[PDB]
Amino acid sequence: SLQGIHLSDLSYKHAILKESQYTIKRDVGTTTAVTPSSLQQEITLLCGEILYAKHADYKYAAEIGIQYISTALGSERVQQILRNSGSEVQVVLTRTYQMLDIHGVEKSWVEEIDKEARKTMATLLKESSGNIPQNQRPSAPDTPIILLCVGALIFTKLASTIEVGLETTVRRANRVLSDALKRYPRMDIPKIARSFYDLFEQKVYHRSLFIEYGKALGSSSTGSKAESLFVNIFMQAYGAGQTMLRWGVIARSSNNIMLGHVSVQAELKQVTEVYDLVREMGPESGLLHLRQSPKAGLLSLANCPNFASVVLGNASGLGIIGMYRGRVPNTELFSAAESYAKSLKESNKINFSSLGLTDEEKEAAEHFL
Amino acid sequence: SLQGIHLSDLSYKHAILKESQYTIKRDVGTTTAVTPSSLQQEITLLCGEILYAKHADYKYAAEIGIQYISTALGSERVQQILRNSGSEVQVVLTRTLDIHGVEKSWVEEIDKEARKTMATLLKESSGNIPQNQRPSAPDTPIILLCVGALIFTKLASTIEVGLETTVRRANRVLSDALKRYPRMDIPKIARSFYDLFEQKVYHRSLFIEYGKALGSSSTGSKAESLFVNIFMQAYGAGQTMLRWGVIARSSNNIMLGHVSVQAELKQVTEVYDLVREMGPESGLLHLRQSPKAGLLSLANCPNFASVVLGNASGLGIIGMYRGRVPNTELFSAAESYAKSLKESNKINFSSLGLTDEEKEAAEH
RNA sequence: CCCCCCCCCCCCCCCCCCCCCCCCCCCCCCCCCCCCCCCCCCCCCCCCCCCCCCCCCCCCCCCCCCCCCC
Repeated sequence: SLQGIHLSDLSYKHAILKESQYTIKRDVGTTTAVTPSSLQQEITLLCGEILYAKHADYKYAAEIGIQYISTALGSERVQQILRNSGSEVQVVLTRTYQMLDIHGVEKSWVEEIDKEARKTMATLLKESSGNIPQNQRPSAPDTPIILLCVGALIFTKLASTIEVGLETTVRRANRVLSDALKRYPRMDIPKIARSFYDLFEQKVYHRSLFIEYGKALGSSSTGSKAESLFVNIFMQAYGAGQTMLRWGVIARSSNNIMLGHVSVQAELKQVTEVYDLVREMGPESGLLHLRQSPKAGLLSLANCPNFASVVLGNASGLGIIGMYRGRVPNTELFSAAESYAKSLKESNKINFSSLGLTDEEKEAAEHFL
Repeated sequence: SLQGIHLSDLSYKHAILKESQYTIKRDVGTTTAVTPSSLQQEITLLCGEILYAKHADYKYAAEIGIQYISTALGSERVQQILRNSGSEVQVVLTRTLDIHGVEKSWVEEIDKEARKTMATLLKESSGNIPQNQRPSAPDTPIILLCVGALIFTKLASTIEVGLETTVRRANRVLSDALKRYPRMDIPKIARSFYDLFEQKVYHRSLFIEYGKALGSSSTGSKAESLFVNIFMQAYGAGQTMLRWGVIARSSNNIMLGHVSVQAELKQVTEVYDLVREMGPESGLLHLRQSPKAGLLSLANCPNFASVVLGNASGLGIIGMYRGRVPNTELFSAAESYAKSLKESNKINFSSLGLTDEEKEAAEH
């Protein structure tokens, strides 16, 4: 009889963030550098110069990477993207003086990077006995992609500390950019990665510009070996800040008996509401946290603390949890879910139900001692 | 009920790589040689010259092959293909042969050396060299490209691995071509092609378009029909894991029923469903060096991968596959079952659908 | 013929609200084997054979309807 006692709050919460017919015009006076498509070779060389020699300062390293994206996406198509990201920022087309005059980037810095690289080229060409192959020169076309791959690794760990990201970036860069490091052993991964964190934090609109480069690159027929790596780093970044929802499906897949607890059963409708909002938002739902979108956070499992406890317990038991700081509301439920998952982890079973074999093939399978 | 706990992440992952309304313009200043259709006979002769004599350097051998493709596809239709591959590279029409990027010195060397070999041999042959042995034979560019096709198949592995495979197979496959042009240096020609496919990435999809185009024609050459057949064995590029996955199902490996493997079912399904979502281009994704590729990775399902590999090992297919084995335990088990399966002979009188007078005689 | 009674409606009470709480935070490139396809045999046809053929107009009876009351 007691039906009708129900509020679909989370859907309404989202519905209100669509009703805004009015659009925000933030970053009113702001100006950022854009490079026309025509200067792609010049910016490619500059990218290579950053990797090629051990430089004094890697401040603008990230802005140079964005400048390659600019050439790749569009002379002026970039302004469109930035305007549409919500930022009313204006663009400034970088010129030549032969060198590059990038807006916001100190002329002194550009000259330093070039000077230092030429010095290193001269030292090495004397040793090599005038023999430096194409693949080791700052002129190699994949050098901007290599630069951006360090940015891609810091992009993945934008969800945590400026610090945490640098660890992960360095560790993975060693395995991932293995061969790039062989040709440019002078690339200072930590300083380059720091420039990218600083950039993504200050110029928030460059987060969605990076996403658009990724989206665009992901579409092309033929990609570079370096390009195909970039997108693959970018993909591992999809479940950004939603680690809890993905571990939630893992808890269901593990068939953790704690998901059947009466206190957890009570939170079912809230949990369902969150997963149904993901479907309501579609593909953009995943990269919401990555874009630093204010909309994000509606995908919080704060409303269901007992469920979160079980999900984390299950993750701990299976040995996935690692260094996740996520608070555990119900310590009791966590420990229980953990125990079951640990017992599950070790136990070996065979579903002859799933296989769908003849009971003459299922007969022979039993014979396996 | 506990059912709304589902994320179709892999589909969304792909869906995001379609939403890009903006297009990448890479290779901004780049220039590559194209040969107009009109010069097909001249480039045919040059191809034959590479095979006919033992040359000092086989650097541009691959670029010459691409130049024949250029004549075959279109005087200027080639620019369209390259532009549409994602590369904004510009083309340069080769004049009278003065091929763009190819040293005039090299062209002259190849010609000079071939004429020298023709003169030496014509003295021995007593002025008698049949058409089929001359660099002028029309199938010489196809022969050249077939060496390229073999290195195209092994673009998934080392520059090295590919050369082994290329040489081995070329001996059996290009058996008769080698009889007429015994001077063709398969390893140097194959090296030129690896270098080319690695440097000029847009030529990978140009090669694919030649293959696609050749595959369509009503009448092909004996050499042409070979080229496509090499190109076909290249379809399951980098997806060896998914194809061995169907083999594990066909073998009815009981390890696919393991609880830990059963847990990964939804991820595995998601990958095979993405193949269907992408359709025919799905296969050659890895071959094109497409950034899109890699979404077809079975990294998300390590226990399944372990079983698939175990099954392959047991059946004796695995060969020289370096693919990492996450669950050594599951692998060994799947391997044991597959080895027992391999030897065992059984008959499904259920499948055959015989009369129980034919099924009577079969027991005998 | 039908129809034939009775008949306004309303009329109390009553503000709403008042707690708590940012979210997030782990890990992770992918790839990697083998492999040209084909290959046998094979003209088809071959006979017989016009169908049709009988008989047979149908029709043929009887019958206005309506008719009360209100």
